[PDB]
Amino acid sequence: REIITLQLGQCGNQIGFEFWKQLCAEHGISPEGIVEEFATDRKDVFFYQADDEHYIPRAVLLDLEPRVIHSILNSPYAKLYNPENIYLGNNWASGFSQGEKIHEDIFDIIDREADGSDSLEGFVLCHSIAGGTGSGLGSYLLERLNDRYPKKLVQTYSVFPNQDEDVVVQPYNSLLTLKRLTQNADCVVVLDNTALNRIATDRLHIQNPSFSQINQLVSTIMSASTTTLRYPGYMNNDLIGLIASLIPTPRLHFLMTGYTPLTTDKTTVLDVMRRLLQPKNVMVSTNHCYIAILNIIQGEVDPTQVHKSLQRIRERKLANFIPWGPASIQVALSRKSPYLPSAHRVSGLMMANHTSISSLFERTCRQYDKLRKREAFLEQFRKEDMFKDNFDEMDTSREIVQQLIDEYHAATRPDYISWG
Amino acid sequence: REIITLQLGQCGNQIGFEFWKQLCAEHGISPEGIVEEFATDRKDVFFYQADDEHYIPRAVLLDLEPRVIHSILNSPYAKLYNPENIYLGNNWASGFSQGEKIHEDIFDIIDREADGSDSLEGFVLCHSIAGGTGSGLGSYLLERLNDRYPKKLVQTYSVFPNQDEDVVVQPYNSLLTLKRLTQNADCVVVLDNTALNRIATDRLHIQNPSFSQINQLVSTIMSASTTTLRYPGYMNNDLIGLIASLIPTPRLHFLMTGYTPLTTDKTTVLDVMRRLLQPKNVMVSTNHCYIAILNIIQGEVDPTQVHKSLQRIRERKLANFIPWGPASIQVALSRKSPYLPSAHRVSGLMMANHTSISSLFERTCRQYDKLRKREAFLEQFRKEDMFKDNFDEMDTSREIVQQLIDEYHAATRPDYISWG
Amino acid sequence: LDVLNKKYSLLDHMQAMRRYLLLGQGDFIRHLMDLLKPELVRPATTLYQHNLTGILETAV
Repeated sequence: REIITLQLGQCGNQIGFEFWKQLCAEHGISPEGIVEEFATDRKDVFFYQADDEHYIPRAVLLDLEPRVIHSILNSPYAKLYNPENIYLGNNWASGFSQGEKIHEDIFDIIDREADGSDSLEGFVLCHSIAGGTGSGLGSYLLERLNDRYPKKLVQTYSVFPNQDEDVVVQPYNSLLTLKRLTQNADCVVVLDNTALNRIATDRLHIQNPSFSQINQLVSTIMSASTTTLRYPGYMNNDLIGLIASLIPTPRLHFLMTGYTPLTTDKTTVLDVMRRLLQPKNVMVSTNHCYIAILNIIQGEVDPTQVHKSLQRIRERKLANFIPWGPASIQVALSRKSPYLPSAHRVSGLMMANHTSISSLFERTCRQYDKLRKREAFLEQFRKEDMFKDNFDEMDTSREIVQQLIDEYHAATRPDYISWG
Repeated sequence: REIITLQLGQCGNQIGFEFWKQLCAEHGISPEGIVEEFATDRKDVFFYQADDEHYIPRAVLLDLEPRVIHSILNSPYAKLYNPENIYLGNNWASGFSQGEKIHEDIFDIIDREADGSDSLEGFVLCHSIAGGTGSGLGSYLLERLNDRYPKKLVQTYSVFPNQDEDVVVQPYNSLLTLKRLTQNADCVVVLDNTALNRIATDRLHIQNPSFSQINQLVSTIMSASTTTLRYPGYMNNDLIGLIASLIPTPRLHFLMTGYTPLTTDKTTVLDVMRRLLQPKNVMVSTNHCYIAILNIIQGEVDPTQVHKSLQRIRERKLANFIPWGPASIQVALSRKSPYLPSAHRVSGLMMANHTSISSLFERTCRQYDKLRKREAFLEQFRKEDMFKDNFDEMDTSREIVQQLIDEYHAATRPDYISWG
Repeated sequence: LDVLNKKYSLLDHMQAMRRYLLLGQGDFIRHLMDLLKPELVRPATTLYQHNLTGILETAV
């Protein structure tokens, strides 16, 4: 149904602005809010239908100590949204405490938007893990949202902070945030900073301006993830029906994404399926094995070729995953959007549950434990101090993420009747 | 049939002047009394048909110690009415006692006007609750009118004094007036000062000159309430047929009103029905539930769309009321008046019986009881003293309004077979 | 063939014969089944068509 977006963190507000700009360009919308002259397709999930058919984006921007919001302010696209949903230290506990005291008015804004919406389906989160101000306050808001609304869905888009080092206290912050994400979120879309950075340095020749490109990448991914809802077909035109297949168990809810063209500015679907199963098209980094794989195709498709392609790729066994049970690949189809020039119009997406990200989490589990053992890297922050004088919440999150890694490695085994 | 208007209180005489001016502008009437050059429609209820077709307003102005009546006197609209119907302390008991001694000649004026009218239907009252001089004398006249004419109708338009404070004795006065209004009136149209003040500060940017605007608001409401009589259709062209549906029981006779444009200087009826059910279009402030709802539409209406609109709004369940029985919404239609420029010609009104005003009454019941308990706020007024040396009439009105609130809360329950 | 497909629009009938009747659209159908959840889960001996048509109008 109707989904409200929340955006917080500097990179999160960047990709939210880019996402809304991308959808305004994608649909028949002017940057004033007015419907375009040449506008069939649904805008009834993320866009409020206002008085002059003004598709006002259903978005709530949360920030504290604004810097980039001023750059949002002086823009022609500052008249598309902001019906006054904008509300004005780099520690987790700092942002937690600051969000604690102003929980009421921002929750009042959320309830205001819930009253403004006729229906409700979910709150999708734009998040940056260990982004400083975004950390802690984002976990706090996630806990509040799970508390107040036990009937709605929570989706999280976030990047995982790895740049091969910087901040000595960020693994603690990301660990607490991951503990909150495991318990207080329903489904998590995971992203890696170094992986997207490497792809940006790969297909292009940039080294510094990675933000401006990665905004485009995440915007394309997120819009692709929502295209079958935005452009109505009839397979999984609800969020919940899509998410139900992707989550095999409530302990594994992290989703790996790709994108079939690394650059798209006339191959068949058979080729790009083979491309997508190659890991260079995969944008998120014993044997690691998928549990369940889904793919979504949008382009110029012949309907017989997808069947024979599934036959041939099935027989070729390019799906290097061994499950513990009956779970298999799932196909889906979406519409190519108008008004956008696309060479090689076939474009696909993948949503798969893969165990390999455990190793990435294990990297942080190694790092944090190392800095815990030497104990010269907690640095004695005061917000961390009165929030927890004994710092046993870090031990609690360490317990949870250990259980999580064990659940991962039990899922790697060909039986999940045994647990980890 | 033929209805005579009575106007008393400073704000009541203000809105009476504005109402008569509005109807003179609305109909083909010059401000001398002469029919306009371009004048089909009925003026045979509130306008006497005089010698040069002079539609002389059937109005009786009652005042004591005149101030604003002098401003009425020097006006071009002082020749429309006043065929000598004008007859020259802020306590309830003061105005009661003063009206007591001159009851005879004003009753003689009333009988004179009754003889002047061929038929009679009702006396509609312009009243200001706790307006000082209007209080007490208005209750006295209401009691006299109910006594002398047991065959006629009494309608009361009045505002309820709340400005969030001022006068420490006004809750006593309004309580006695409410006791009289409950027993000696047939149907009451209730208005709130702070609600209309808030709407005036909302749609405009005024803070002081609220009177001049609120006159327009009440005039528009009252004229809208009478339009189907003034502009003849054939549904409920009598007062009594209209009032019969609105009153579900003789204990609940207070009517909530709205107005669909907050400002009207081309939406369909479906939209403005949804607007009218939003409380921002409603001008009067467990679950509070309507008993019976009526609406009146005047504009450019397609007759099939009202049926399908009733279907869709019925299915959407935007009528957040739970009755105890079979009572439902009622639709009505009226004519858009000529000679008045109207953009977005569709305009509607609502008449609904809602329990929420009990809480407002309860606010006064709390306040008066508080000032009764401390007993430093009766102030020992002498008119109050010889009128009642023991002040048990205040206890009597407290008894009645307690019974009234209990009747309200028994009506809130899904059975009214039990009483309160 | 020319007069049949313009004066009576024969082809629009097929296009709406898949999308709706053969459940070819499903934005419509999921909301339709959503609104028809509490009514159709209740036993249909007391079901009469006038309750179906009015909620059908809102859904369409």
